[PDB]
Amino acid sequence: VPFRSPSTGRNVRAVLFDTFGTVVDWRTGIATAVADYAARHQLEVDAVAFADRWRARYQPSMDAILSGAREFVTLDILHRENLDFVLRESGIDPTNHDSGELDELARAWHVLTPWPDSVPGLTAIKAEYIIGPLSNGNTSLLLDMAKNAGIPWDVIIGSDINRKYKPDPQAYLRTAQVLGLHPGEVMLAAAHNGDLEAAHATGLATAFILRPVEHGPHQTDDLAPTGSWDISATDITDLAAQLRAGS
Amino acid sequence: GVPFRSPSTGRNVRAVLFDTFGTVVDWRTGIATAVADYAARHQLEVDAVAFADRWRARYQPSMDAILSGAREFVTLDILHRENLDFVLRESGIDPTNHDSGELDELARAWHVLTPWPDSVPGLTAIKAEYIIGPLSNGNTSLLLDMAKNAGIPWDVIIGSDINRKYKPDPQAYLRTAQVLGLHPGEVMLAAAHNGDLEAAHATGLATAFILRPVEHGPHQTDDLAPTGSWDISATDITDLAAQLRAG
Ligand SMILES: [Cl-]
Repeated sequence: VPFRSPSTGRNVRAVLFDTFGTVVDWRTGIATAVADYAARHQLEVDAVAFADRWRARYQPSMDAILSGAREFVTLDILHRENLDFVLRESGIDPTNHDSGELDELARAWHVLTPWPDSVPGLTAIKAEYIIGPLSNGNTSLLLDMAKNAGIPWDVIIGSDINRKYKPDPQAYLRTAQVLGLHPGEVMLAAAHNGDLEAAHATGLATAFILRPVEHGPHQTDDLAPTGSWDISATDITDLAAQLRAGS
Repeated sequence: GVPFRSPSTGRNVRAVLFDTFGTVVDWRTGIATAVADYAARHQLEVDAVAFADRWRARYQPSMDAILSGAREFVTLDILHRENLDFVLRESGIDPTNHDSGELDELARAWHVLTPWPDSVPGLTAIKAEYIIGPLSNGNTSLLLDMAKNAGIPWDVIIGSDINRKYKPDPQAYLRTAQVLGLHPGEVMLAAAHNGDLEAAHATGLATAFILRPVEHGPHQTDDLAPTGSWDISATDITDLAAQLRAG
């Protein structure tokens, strides 16, 4: 018997996931690949900090397109442009380096490791619900990641299918509609209250997944829920159990 | 394991994508049964198989209206509910004296079909080394509904309504490969219909024939063997899986 949302009054039929941070540990993976690049190419970097500088270009690089100032391109292109960007700020010229080797680095985001609860939790949720990402990633990045890591999604509606980024209302609404589901039949699971806010504002069920070290041991934000989401959870294993109790 | 290189495209295959109705699931028995059940619950009389085969007759014609430019694209769901009305009329029934919502339920019977027995295990084995999903005229929500009721283990579902194209419109194939980040030559079309495989060969995709001699029952005339020089000709999806591993 599915979980009926208190906030939205409908029976959940899809639990879709924010992917970076919520499902996979982006930072460990980005720092890793950066450290490997750094050693191989004789650079002198704080790999961890470099990953943090590369992530901090994510929203601004998306902000340009959200506002209409730039025409939609895929997260893979943004990620690549932001890497150049972060190199130069670190005082390294890109074309001093091989372009295809830097694309490879840029696709490190395709190759990310789940949190230890992710695959087991998602495996259990898949038995009772449609699962899939609800993510700024484009379809091919998300799919590469799902295949590499064995993330068992049923469906992949990438941002490049809606031609929209979160938190643009149409990110949520269009996903719900291509899946054949009223917004309120669709729960968004996310480690980020902001994303949950915007999900709620569209009329989606919400679930908060605490992720205290997404950003390292000195993380500041999203350390608890700042909203009355349907579910608050310590991981996706907890999400599955709470989905099963009902409302 | 070492990937299957298409002789026709020369490229290593990375995605094996499937025509679904017929190639993977036995639509005919599925629709026959559902009709017979609606028939009996609303006290009418009909050759439920025949009605099924007429409902199927209205598939390509309902699409050709969109393929020619003569009509604005819509979801196969909408098309199927319209053709239901059509076939009812042909069978002497007037749709206005039935509950709209009950007919909307009958039209979504294409979402509840049974895989051929060889399908789920064959796909499971291919999933372990390749991307798998449909390449089909079904819309996403329909095909997802189907995957969920029957455990068809797709990695990704690019429905016809994502490409806003219907097969064999060469764009249908090309937008699928694109959205997956793959060169057309890296995608294989597995189909039990030679005219779909020909449309996809001519667009540059790799090819697999799967023999389904009873898709239209014992009195099936069509597609009772491979008419092209396809990469793979198979007896079933499990055979396809084995040939893929063979190389
Ligand atoms: Cl995301």
